[PDB]
Amino acid sequence: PIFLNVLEAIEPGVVCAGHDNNQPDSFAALHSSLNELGERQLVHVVKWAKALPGFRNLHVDDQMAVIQYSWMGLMVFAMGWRSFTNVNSRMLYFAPDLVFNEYRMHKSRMYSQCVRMRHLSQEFGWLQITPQEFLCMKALLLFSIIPVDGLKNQKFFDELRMNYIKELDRIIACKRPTSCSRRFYQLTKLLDSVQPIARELYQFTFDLLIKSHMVSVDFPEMMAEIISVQVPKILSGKVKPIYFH
Ligand SMILES: C[C@]12CCC(=O)C[C@@H]1CC[C@@H]1[C@@H]2CC[C@]2(C)[C@@H](O)CC[C@@H]12
Repeated sequence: PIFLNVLEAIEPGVVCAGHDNNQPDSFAALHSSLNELGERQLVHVVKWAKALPGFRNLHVDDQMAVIQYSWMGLMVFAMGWRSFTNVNSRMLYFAPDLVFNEYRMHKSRMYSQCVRMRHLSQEFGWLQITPQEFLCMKALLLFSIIPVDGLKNQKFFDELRMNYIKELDRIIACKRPTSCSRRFYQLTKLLDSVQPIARELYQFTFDLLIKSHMVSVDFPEMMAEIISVQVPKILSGKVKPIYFH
């Protein structure tokens, strides 16, 4: 099972946010820690992506592009899995030192987005997603958002994305024909549901970056760069998700 061997081998370990839990749960402290966690997780997402089967087949400029458009969906999907496995999904397990309860959901002023993230987390339980399904679904999320004008070499991207869809298909077929088809429908519907959630968070973090000097929220360098250079291409419609349905 070469493909799943690789996905297990490269899956990132635990990342802490560095949050001071003795602080009061203020809007500023909570988002400053979420932003630091994003910066820390971005390092791991880059190293993970570059180690995926076939990823180096992409043009080098397309490699950075797909990471810089897919990161929010990748990290929210992984956080949903962490939450499902660690607290059976009624708190958001952003990190071992940054677990959101309903109070922090409210204080962060992103309660409705947290509710949608919690619903995504719960789907791992409702659908009884296996670790292998999770790993292959998360890899596919890296290949699920691109510029409407295409990448520098779109042909190799389309081929790579095709191959990851095939791997998802194999994972479903190894498990068990009408059940295979039902499962693939369920998993592709689940994958589609990540992008609307990521879009809402992209809108929220963009607005927060613009007003960050007035609400006392710190943005690390890579986050500030990606959210001002790449995220607005998503929000203005220059970069769009690839949906199954
Ligand atoms: C990706 C992160 C951080 C990593 C994670 O586990 C998911 C979580 C989802 C919300 C993001 C957060 C990074 C910082 C953001 C973008 C804040 O600015 C607003 C929403 C936060």
